[PDB]
Amino acid sequence: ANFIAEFFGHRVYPEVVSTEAARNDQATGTCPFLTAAKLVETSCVKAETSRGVCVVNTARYDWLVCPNRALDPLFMSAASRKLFGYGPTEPLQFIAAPTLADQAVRDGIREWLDRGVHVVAYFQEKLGGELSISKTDSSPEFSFDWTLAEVESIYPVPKIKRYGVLEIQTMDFHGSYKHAVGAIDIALVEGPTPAGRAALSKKMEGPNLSNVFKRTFYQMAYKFALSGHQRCAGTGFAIPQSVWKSWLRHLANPTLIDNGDGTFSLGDTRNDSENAWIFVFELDPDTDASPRPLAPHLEIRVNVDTLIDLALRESPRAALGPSGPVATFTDKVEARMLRFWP
Amino acid sequence: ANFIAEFFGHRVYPEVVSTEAARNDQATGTCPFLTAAKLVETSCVKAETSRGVCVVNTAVDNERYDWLVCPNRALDPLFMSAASRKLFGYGPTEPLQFIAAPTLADQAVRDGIREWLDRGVHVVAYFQEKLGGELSISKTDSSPEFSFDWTLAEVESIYPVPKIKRYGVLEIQTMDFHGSYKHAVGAIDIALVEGIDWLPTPAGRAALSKKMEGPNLSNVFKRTFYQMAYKFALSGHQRCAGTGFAIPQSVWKSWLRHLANPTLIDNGDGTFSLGDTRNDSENAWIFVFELDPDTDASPRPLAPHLEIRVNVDTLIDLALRESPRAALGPSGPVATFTDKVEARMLRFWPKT
Ligand SMILES: [Fe+3]
Ligand SMILES: [Fe+3]
Repeated sequence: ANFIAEFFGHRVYPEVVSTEAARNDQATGTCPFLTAAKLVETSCVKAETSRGVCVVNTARYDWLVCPNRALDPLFMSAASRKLFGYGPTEPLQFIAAPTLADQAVRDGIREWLDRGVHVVAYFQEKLGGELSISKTDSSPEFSFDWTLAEVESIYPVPKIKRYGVLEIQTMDFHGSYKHAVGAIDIALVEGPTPAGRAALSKKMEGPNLSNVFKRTFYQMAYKFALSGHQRCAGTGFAIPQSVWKSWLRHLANPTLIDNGDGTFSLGDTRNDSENAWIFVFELDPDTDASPRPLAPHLEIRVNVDTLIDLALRESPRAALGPSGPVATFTDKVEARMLRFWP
Repeated sequence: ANFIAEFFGHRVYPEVVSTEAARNDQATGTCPFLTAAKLVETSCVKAETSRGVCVVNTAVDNERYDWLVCPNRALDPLFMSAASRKLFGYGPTEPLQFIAAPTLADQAVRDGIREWLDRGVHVVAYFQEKLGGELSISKTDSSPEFSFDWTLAEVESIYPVPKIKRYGVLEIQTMDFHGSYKHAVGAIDIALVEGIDWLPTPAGRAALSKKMEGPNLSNVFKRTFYQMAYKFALSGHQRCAGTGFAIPQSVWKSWLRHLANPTLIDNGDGTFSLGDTRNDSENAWIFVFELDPDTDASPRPLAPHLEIRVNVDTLIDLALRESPRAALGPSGPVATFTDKVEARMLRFWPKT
């Protein structure tokens, strides 16, 4: 029970990856997803209390902890193709706000725009910083974890054709990582084993599953509403299979409709004027090469009226069953009063 | 420009309440609402860092607002009574007695219950975190766990066994702060014991109430909406009599923005309703109270000046359809956003 799954982007718990990349990344202390995004060596921006523990596995499900771990080229492209109306093959390139500074990258995109390549610049907390929609007297401010921007020009001045937003869902873990991260620290410095791996696992409590959908729903329901409209191309939510299972509860376990393509959809999409997406990805796919690529397991097109109806109409309908938790709640009360009886 | 508004249930910023109860409660170090709820004297359960600071005042552009921070402050007999009448469908005059869960250990209290019940007095028992502990509805195949800040239980019997007819749910919204209040608490702490004489208002009070950060306005409605929508859907059904949310005027003003500034219907009585609730199946309520009404009562009574019967379908529509429509305005924040992206890119543009 309870173990660190990845250490600096490389597996450790079920399979212990020790490749030419995994050797150096661990020692130098580098989260590769940021380094690949930029063009320069950068560390996992977490505190030394919970350093390279970018992914964690408990009783057997993996969980996403470092939001920077979501920066997977294979996932980015996959998600962006559905947010902006792209086909499977259309040429696609991603930048990152800070890397607009060097001439080499700019020459590349100029050459790319000329031949019709979809150039997308992304903005993220530790990269180019993240961006927010303005407050209004009738609507609130919202921040995006990822802001994807269809670049169309960078020489007269920066100009963007359209924009998408992606939201990355991370998990909390009650206690601290300091014993687990502390134990594997001395092991890594100078000098797989059942005795050694047991120490790196035994230290931390389980997931903080209390808020997995409670904190997310509103901004999701809200940001999904803005998706198909007003130079906003689409809104997506990125979640691991672990979190999707939890989500199915709050959504009264529906049945996804499997479209012609490798696509599923909540409710009827046939004529949907929004562009809302939920991407369920696998943390450990069939392959085991380099850092594990975040493959899209499920690509779900959301119907906002079904998401609201399921979450807030159909779900509490199941809670109001004639044998359900609201009918039997009075019993919990009565039993608790008994505790006080002399 | 941020001050401690209430110290141990007594005002400390706008006007200095120096009544007899104000002098005792603070010096003894007691949160008086827990003391009243129990039948034992009890201190504010908050840590030595953010001690008896139960309410906080901030500037917020202009006008200046009061925020609730100690959830134990909402334990106001007058409020709880006013609120519960609406949840259960009690008339304004019917006798009503409230009894905290831990006080069921006493027999003299239990003998009181038996007496009231035989007279036809409505006996409600409540379950709050520090008091009787919180209560939760259990998660199923198709629904999640929820715990209620206040579980209001309509007692039906007590002698043979505990029996309840139906239950109410009251939820209290508290405001979070950025930094610790320890610098402010510490300064007022030294002043309280090491120096007699209330009088400290200009140099003394302002400094003691300084070193304080503003409110975390980020989670004001977003963190509460689902919780609310879901619990509201349950309100008029299956032995759940009703469910209410208690929020200060300050938070309410903010809640209107998230709801696209809707106009409230005016019922015959002193209630308001959000949307048409004439044939409403649920029993959903929002209770807005003033923290500082024009009164000089030692601890300020939380008098709900607004009691709003909610239409669940209306609540959702406004929060999840109308508000995003505002955001998608002709020149709104969604249209304008593309400019923020472009302006940002310039901050990474090559120079020299
Ligand atoms: Fe990382
Ligand atoms: Fe208090």
